Amino acid sequence: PNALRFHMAAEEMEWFNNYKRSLATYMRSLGGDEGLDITQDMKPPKSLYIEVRCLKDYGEFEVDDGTSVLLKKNSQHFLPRWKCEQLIRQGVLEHIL
Amino acid sequence: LTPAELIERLEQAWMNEKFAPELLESKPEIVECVMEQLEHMEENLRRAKREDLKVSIHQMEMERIRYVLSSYLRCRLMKIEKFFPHVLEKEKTRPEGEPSSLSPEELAFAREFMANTESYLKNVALKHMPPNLQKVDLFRAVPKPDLDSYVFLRVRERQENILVEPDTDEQRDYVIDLEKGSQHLIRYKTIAPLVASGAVQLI
Amino acid sequence: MDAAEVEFLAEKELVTIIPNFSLDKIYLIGGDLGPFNPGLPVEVPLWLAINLKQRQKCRLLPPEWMDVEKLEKMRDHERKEETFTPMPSPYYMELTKLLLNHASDNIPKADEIRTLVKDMWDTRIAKLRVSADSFVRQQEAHAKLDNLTLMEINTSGTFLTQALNHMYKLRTNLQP
Amino acid sequence: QSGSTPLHLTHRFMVWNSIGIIRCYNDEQDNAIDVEFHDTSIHHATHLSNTLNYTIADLSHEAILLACESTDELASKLHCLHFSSWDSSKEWIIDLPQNEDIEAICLGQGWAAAATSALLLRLFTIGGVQKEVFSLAGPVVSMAGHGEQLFIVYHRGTGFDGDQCLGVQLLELGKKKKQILHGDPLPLTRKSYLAWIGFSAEGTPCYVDSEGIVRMLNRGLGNTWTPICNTREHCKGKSDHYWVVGIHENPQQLRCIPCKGSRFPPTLPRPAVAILSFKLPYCQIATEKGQMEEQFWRSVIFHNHLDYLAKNGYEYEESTKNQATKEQQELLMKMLALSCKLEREFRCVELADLMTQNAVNLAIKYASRSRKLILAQKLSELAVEK
Amino acid sequence: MFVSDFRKEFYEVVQSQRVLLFVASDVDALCACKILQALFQCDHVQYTLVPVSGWQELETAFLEHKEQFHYFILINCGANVDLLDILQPDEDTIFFVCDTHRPVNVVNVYNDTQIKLLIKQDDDLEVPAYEDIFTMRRRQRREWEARRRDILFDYEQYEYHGTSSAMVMFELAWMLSKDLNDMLWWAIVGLTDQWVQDKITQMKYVTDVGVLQRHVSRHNHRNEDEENTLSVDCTRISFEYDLRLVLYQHWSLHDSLCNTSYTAARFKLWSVHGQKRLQEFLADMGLPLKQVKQKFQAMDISLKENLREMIEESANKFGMKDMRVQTFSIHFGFKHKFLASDVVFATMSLMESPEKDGSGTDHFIQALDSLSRSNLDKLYHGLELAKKQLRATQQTIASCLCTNLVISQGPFLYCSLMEGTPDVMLFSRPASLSLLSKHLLKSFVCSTKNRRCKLLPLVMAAPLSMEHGTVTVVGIPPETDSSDRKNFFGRAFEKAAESTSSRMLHNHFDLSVIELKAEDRSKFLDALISLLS
Repeated sequence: PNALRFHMAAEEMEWFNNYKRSLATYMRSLGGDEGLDITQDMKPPKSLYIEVRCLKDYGEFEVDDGTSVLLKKNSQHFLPRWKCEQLIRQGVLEHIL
Repeated sequence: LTPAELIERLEQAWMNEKFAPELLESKPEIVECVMEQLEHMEENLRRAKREDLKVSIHQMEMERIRYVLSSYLRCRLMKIEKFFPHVLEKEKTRPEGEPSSLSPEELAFAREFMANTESYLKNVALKHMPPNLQKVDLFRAVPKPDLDSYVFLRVRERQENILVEPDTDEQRDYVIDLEKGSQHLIRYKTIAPLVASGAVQLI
Repeated sequence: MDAAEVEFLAEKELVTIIPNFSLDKIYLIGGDLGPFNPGLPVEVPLWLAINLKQRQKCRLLPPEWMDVEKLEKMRDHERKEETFTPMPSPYYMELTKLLLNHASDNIPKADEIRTLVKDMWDTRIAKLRVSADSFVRQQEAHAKLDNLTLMEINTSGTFLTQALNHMYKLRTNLQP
Repeated sequence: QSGSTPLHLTHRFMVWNSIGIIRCYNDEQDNAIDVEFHDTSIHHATHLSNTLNYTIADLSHEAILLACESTDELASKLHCLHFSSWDSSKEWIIDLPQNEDIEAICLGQGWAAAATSALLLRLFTIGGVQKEVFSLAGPVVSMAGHGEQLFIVYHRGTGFDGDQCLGVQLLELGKKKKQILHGDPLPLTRKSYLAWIGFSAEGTPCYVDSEGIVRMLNRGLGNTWTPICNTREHCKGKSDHYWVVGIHENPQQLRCIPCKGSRFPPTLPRPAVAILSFKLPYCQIATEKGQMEEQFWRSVIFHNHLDYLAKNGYEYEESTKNQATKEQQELLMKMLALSCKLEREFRCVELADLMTQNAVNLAIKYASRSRKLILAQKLSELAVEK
Repeated sequence: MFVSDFRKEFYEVVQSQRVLLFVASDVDALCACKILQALFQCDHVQYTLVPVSGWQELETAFLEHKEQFHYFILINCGANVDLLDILQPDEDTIFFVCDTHRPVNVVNVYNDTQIKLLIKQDDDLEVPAYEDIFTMRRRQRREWEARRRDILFDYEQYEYHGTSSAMVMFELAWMLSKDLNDMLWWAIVGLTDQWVQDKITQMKYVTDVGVLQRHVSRHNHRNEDEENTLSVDCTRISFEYDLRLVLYQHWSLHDSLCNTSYTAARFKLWSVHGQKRLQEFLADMGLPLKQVKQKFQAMDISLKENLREMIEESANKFGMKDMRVQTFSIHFGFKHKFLASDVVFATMSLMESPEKDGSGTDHFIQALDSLSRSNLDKLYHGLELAKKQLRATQQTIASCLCTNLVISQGPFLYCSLMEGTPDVMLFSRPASLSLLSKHLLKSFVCSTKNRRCKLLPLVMAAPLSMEHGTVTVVGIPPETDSSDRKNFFGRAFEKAAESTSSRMLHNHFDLSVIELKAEDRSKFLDALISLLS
């Protein structure tokens, strides 16, 4: 977020971008085609689907191909766990129950 | 060989990597085989209809496997980033026939990290220093893995005449034997060949 | 290692269920399961058994060690012995929580069983406290642990090894 | 009623079969009947207030059948709840004449039967058309129905010194109507009484006595009664009993509930079904010879249903018959090879008599390759004879 | 169209597809919603839940999601309007309607392709036939047109309510063979709300309690012997013939008698002479005043065990013939016990909370969450809100009577609140305002001796927004015990407003509550008085 980039020096931004490029290269090479994003599955899995509540007015969110849902505040959805996981970490959604 | 045993070997490597205070030796065979298993099973579920019960059971199995693989790889990457000059120099020194601690992709990542970090420090502060102080040695500045750490373990094969050294006065040295299926608390430095050989498990 | 990960390991233990439907034999990476027939028992791992129970698709049967008569004798023997006694399952605590939360409707005398298992946890933890203190007072160098489970190790273990690292460093320092 | 537990119990099983379970609750909370299906997809669980005080019940794929005795005011009533109908009015009730009480009931494919204290048997369609009435030879004991088959057991006379005197009547209610067993005597273990009666899922009549001896109708042997299991071998204590729920010829399974200290289980905690294997009481069964004989004849008996289905025009996967025949040939071949190596070459020809022509050709090749040429010659004579 | 088979027609059609839920805000809708979520979660159905409080929000929400979903579900709204005309859907969007309001709009009855009503066939419906709506030829056509107007005016005459939506949802749960013990409680809470808000006649309520009482017995016996209670970890639902007082187990006996609407009216407790009458009642029972002022949980156990008989006997002697009611209660753990009504007042108070603690949806969210056993602390919080709500209501009624605000206009009684006076903010919303007005009318009719006053409807007005210059207006049917709960103020307000050319807006789902500009109120009242005549 731009609010947080305000504190970094120019050379620090250079370092951060180099690190992202290299790390993304490693993950893409792990195996199969286009590898494995190891920055996910941070907790051991209990179920396929979870119920999530939106904390902020946010734009359109794409679920599969042309299908999308609108993240208006206090709307509530039932979705597969692996699509929601990063938005929960950043603070957009809440895992209820 | 059979898939059940392959999964068991992955889950063994996971726990050894958690508690050992160094970067243990690499396992390229396991990673390649587990990855192709996931690719194959994905295509098999893709070809069938998605409404059925057994399909959901298969998907749950895949999530449990993928979590262990991801967790294991994240931990190895922490240890590479933390001790970069030491793992690089050790691999540069390695004699023929002994296994490497790094897979080729891990080594590539390590080399990139080393170059990037040195460049940042040189550009931000060291070029402005007096001419006699513009060089620094990261091999000296970065700490080393602490092999005297204490660990819990469980033994899978019997072992005999293991020497324990309290303090470091020879008058207190003594030996013990590790019976099948027992559990012990001891310094990592004494048992390090047993972990590499597969005689014991860290718990 | 967190309690969540220790539980993740405990979920591999096998349990018996009675299905209320029918399905063929299914092949998994970890093994072959089934066939499933209505009203007849089959063995499955605990992560699958809990999931089918939640979705109203089966009935759980208590493991043969979950019995008041058996657990009373085990508690008394544990209190009497000077060391750690061997246990009915390596993951007794985790299995107790999962089954009694979801499957109380199928397991008789559940609220008796909770108290009996709680007593064993209370005894064994006390023994571990005494052992840690004795390890440091006597400046010992090695110890043996034949009947501790992984949850019990993981609860208190990190503190002990962290303290022993520092102590070993203090006593050696006069001879670099 | 077969597969039920005694009346004096406030909580009891009215019927437990391979379809489901019917419970009777006569409690201060509620006097009601509860119906449950083993396969949840069949129909949803159903609860009925037992105001009429039904005492006898039955369950099929098609309907639930309930019955009560007369009181000083009520007729004995027959209540049918035909859930499988495509029409909407899915129940009916029939009231019996005065002083006539229902004594046993059973369900079959599209029809129902009830035996009464008039020593009469009444028949009904599943939708409650009255079908034809006839008279019984003596006081009925129990009944069972499967497809077009009606299986009845009754008191045949006065038994003595602990023996019950029981007779069996078996009818086929197809387009052509036939009587198979004409009130014939029913075999029993000495001083026993009848414990369970029914059919295999494959539609063979079967029954069990109080000594835990399972007997099945041997259609391959002139409709005689062959024992196929003795549960007392698995009565690890003498107070053990096996309360039978159902029989399957393919897979070979006896489905029963183990009961310790009682001949039957309590309603709660819910008992769990145990599976037992079938075992004909053959002699010298420690020998591989006796084992192969027992396996062979056990296989033969369980495949009788395919022949019965064929006689009735009903179909089955013929690969089952081919496989069973092949297993039987392999068992005969192993017994023949064993007999040959025992030099009981006469016994080899006796076994080959039971083989198919192709199996006799293979036996000729085996005997020739074993260089038992007299045996190969005798087997060739048999092959020429067939 | 009316759906004929819930399992085949509704459930198996939607089970394949993505669905969007529109939900009204009352306890009946909340319970029906909870049941439906729990069925969807077993079968891994994906859904989205959107709450709405009136027509503006519903129209806006539909326009936002029109392209994304083809299957919509509406809980407690839409049965009494032309959905196709108002919403303007595409050719193949499908709507499932589940709603207690009556009468059903004839367009929804005779659409055969796109509007599907989950309304139960056995409710009290009677409808005109299709052909009655849809040179000599001119004379014949004019006569038929006159007949159309004639029959439609008889049809549109009154509002009323059908079977609770929560009970309709519970039938689907049983036939799918998935009826957990929780769903039986949500069905019970949903039915009790219609009785507390007085939307159904007494006879229907007793009948429906008779229906749910059987399922309680089935669910107990499903796994139950007589050796012991299965566990104190478990929960149980029981039928109870209990006292009417609100909410007597969570505060003192004296507080309940002061704050219950019925006894407060009967003893006239806004007057100091009424307090003397109350003391005479307690003296007849022989309850020490120290016991009566203590919390019910801390009363002497010797008195607690026999209280209901004492109160009924004394009440019967005093002429209060109706102190007992048929109801249910739930018990779990060692010390959690609630009557079916305590849950209703707690949930209602959480939902209609007066404080502007952010957007109104936040209150809705808290109300919905509190219905699960894992969120029990919220239920205990909601009870504390309810206590304050009841007290505010009673002192408002006393102020209204003593200041003599209730005035006869002839064919109806008229009353209005004014700014700054006690607790007026709490009565700004239609839910709280309508319930207050009902209690006020009961108090007035029990108070007065004038026979011509005791059989009248009442019209009440309250400040909505003084910066918009707006007032909310509500009308109540006449108060009698055996009334059918049918009321005529919908068409009366519409005709009077149109004849007046009033600046007004119709927004809430009930047709008896509207919004008016303040300056128009005089001529609008004149039109109503002259129209009712």
